[PDB]
Amino acid sequence: SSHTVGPMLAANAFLQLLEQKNLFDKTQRVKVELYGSLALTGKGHGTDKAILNGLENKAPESMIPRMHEILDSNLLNLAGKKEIPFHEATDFLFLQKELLPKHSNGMRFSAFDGNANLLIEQVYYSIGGGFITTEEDFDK
Ligand SMILES: [Mg+2]
Repeated sequence: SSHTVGPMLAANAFLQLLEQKNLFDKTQRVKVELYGSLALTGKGHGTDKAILNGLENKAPESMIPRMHEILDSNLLNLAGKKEIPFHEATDFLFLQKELLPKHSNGMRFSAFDGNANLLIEQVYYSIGGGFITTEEDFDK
């Protein structure tokens, strides 16, 4: 909308951040948290498929079967590239009762190594329809 386009672009951006930071090779787990209006959409209403496909390097410019295969296999093909365990129950959260502060359409991406250590987290907002911004760039 973007409850699909912006979320997908944020996933693409997160992937590029992992490369820019040389944290991709260390990443063994990712977690996505949805807030406000994105969270209120709920499971299987676009935003989840948009993000999971975007974390596999699909760009807005098939999505629902592929979501199904990621959930069935518990493997996310990160960036192309590298298969990691993925468990929806712990790794993809719809936080319908919370808001990030700049805006309703908030999302947080996190990458962990194999020892449970947080490597990086990044907040993006989908700001409509279809642009994204980091938390840090929001006010500019
Ligand atoms: Mg499964």
